[PDB]
Amino acid sequence: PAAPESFDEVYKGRRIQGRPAHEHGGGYEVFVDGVQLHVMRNADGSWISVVSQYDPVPTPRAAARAAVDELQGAPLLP
Amino acid sequence: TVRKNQATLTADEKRRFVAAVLELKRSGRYDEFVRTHNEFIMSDTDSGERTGHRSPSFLPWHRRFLLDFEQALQSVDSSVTLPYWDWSADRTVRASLWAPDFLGGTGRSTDGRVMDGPFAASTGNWPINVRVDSRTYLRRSLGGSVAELPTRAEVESVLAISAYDLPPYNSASEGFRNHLEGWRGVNLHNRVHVWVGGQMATGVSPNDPVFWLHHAYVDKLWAEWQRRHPDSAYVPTGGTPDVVDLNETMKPWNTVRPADLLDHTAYYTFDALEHHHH
Ligand SMILES: [Cu+2]
Ligand SMILES: [Cu+2]
Repeated sequence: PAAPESFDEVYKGRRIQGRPAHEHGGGYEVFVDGVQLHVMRNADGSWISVVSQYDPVPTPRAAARAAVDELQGAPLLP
Repeated sequence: TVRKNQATLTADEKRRFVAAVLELKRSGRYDEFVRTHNEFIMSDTDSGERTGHRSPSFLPWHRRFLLDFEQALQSVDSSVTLPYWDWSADRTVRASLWAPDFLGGTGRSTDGRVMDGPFAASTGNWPINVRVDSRTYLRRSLGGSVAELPTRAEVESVLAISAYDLPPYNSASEGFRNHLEGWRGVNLHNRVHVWVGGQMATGVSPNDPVFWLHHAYVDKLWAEWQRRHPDSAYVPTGGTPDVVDLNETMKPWNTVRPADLLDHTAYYTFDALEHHHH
C-alpha cells in the first residue's frame, strides 16, 4: 500500500506531525510536540497507536489527534 | 488451581488477591509484566512477525502470560488464583468488581484519575511507572469511549464460529480468534479494553489490574469454544511465515508452543465450565 501523506498542524494547542518513514519497524512516524508517538497500520488500512491501542482510527492524523485528546495536556514519553 | 468468577470471591479472597498484586507492585515484579506486554503489543504487526496479538497465538500467548502472572502471585500467597471478569454478566459501573474493596471505580471527569480502591494513586501503593506519558496515576473512564460491554448473545455468536482462525491469520481474518480478539465483527476483547478506558485502553494496559481479570475471561472463552467444538483445533499447523504454527515455540519464553497450552487443565480449572453438549 502507498504511504500516507505527511501532515503538520496545531491541534488542541499541541503540534502534531506525521511522515512516511521494542516495537515494529515503522513505515510511518507521528510526533506530538516533537516526541514520537508509536503508531501502526492495520490490515484494513486503519491505524492505531500506543495511546489508543484497541480502537482503530482511519488515518495517522486521526491517531495523532486521538492521542492528544487522551493525553489532556500531558507530555508524551519516548 | 481453580480460577473463579470475580463476582463470587469472598471478602477474604478479594483481600488476599489485592494484597498479592500490591506486593508484586512493591517488589518491582509487577511492572516488568507491563513492560513485556508493551513490547509485544507494539511489535506484533499484521504484515510481519506477530505473536501476542493479531494472530492465532493471541490466545496461547496470553494463556502463558497469565500463568506467569498467576505463578508470581502464588509465590507471594499460595492460596491466590487469578479471578476472571465475565463482562457479559457484570456489565455496569455498579458491579462489585468496581467497588472500593476490590478494583475501585471509574476515574473522575477532569483528568480520569481513579479516586477510590486499593489502586488509587492517593494510596501511594500504585505508581504507574511503565508508561507512555508524564501521568503516574491510574486512570479509567468506564463506558466513556464506547457505550456497552459485549452481551452474552454476542459472545455466543462468536463461540459458534467453527474455524479457530483463518488465513491471513491477522486482524483481517474471519474465524473465531479474530472475532474474540475483536478486530472483526461484534468485537469482544478490544471493545472491553476501550470500555474501561484509561491505561487499559493503551499499549501499557496491564497497568490496570483489571487487565488480568479481562484476559482470564477471554481465556475462559477459548476453553468454552473448545468444549463447543471438540472437533476443531488450533491452526495453522505448519509452514506459515511470521505466524506461530501449532508446533512452533513462542517468544519470549521460547520453551513452550501453542500445542502445550491448548489444554488448560494441566495448569488450572474453572469454577464452572460446561462439558461439551448439544
Ligand atoms: Cu487485551
Ligand atoms: Cu458433540
